[PDB]
Amino acid sequence: DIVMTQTPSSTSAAVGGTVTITCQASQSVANNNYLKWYQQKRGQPPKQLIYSVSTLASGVPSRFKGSGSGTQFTLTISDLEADDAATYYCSGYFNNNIGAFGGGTKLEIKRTVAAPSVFIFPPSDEQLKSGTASVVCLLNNFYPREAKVQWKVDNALQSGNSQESVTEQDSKDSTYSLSSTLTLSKADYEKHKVYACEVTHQGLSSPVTKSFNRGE
Amino acid sequence: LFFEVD
Amino acid sequence: QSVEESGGGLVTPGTPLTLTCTVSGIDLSRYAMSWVRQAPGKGLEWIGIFGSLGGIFYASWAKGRFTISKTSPTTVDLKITSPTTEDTATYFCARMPYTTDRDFWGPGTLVTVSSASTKGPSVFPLAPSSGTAALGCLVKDYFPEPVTVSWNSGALTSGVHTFPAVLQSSGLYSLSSVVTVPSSSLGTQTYICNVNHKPSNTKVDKKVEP
Repeated sequence: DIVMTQTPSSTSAAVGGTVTITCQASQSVANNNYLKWYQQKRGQPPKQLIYSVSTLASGVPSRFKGSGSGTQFTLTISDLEADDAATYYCSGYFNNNIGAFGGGTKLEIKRTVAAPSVFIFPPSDEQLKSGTASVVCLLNNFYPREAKVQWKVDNALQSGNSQESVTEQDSKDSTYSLSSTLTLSKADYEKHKVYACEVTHQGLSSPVTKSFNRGE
Repeated sequence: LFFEVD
Repeated sequence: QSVEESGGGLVTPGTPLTLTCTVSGIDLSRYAMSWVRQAPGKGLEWIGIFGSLGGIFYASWAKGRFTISKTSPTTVDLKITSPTTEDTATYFCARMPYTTDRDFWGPGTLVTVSSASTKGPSVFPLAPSSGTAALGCLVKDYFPEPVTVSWNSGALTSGVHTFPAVLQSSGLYSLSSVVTVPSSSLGTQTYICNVNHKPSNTKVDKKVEP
């Protein structure tokens, strides 16, 4: 069928830099100019950037530029800002009355290293009443995204009973946030005393530990 | 070429 | 100039499902409407379009699986004939011109195709214990997605981080929403998280306190 190959799948660049996204269609777009560039962020619909291959959409900064032939198209983003962290899509229409999208390109904005602020939350009494115990560890506003979060109960390394969830990259400070939840039953929870979340990150000289004693 | 899409 | 989808939610595999797209300030006698979808964490996918002159066009893979129609001068339908598991996705209705900037998308509606039953969440407080303090809300064991979480009925917005949901080994979803505030503010103001899970018609307001 009709294919739009968008490269790169993902890329990174610093504020003020430049990124170049390429879209390659298997055949020429309709009227040689049915081609639009979109920017999409988590939980939102896409927001237009370029139409007619090269025309700047109203209200879009001029640092977004579109170019191309009839089958290969280029989106160039200059003078990168924090707000540009998103996933970008090419959208095309074809003479057989068919629309298509490129696979998308995820752009991460680079910034200076930011160490996380760590918090530990013991389970609530309301949850313990229900027979389950979830211990939550919060890494707040850090960069880069890579982090090692390990659980230690009575100083025994846990494995396979925790789960991590990560935010999108923040559009203001280009940081990420992460939650690591240790999931136990109330029984297994009451088997132990010391609960510790250990965080290793490029921003920390040595691993930070946040802990509590059950029932203190 | 006319289309029902713009 | 706005667009809104409706009719999303949980549907059983094989049960027909019709979504409705309602526009306001958009002239459907002169402009076309498109149906797009996006599975969680994946790219946009073109489903079809109802054209300005009544032409109806579908992706090659979508013919038979979908029916697009205009039901009124301001509404366009997308009927999924026999939903399957792979049809789970956020569905967008969009005024998406390729050669103009009069581009308007609806917020999207999540369609989950599954035989499991809907379950409202349990909301538990992540309280701050002994400069900066953190608190939150554990939104545990619900199905299907999604839930919405606000803080102080929308008045609290700075430093809020609502993490994406994780599918549990039980087949239910769990999510957390946290916020950071100055430690001085803990005794001074109330902190309430407003969770809404529409598929189960659950609405919970939870006070989180030390």
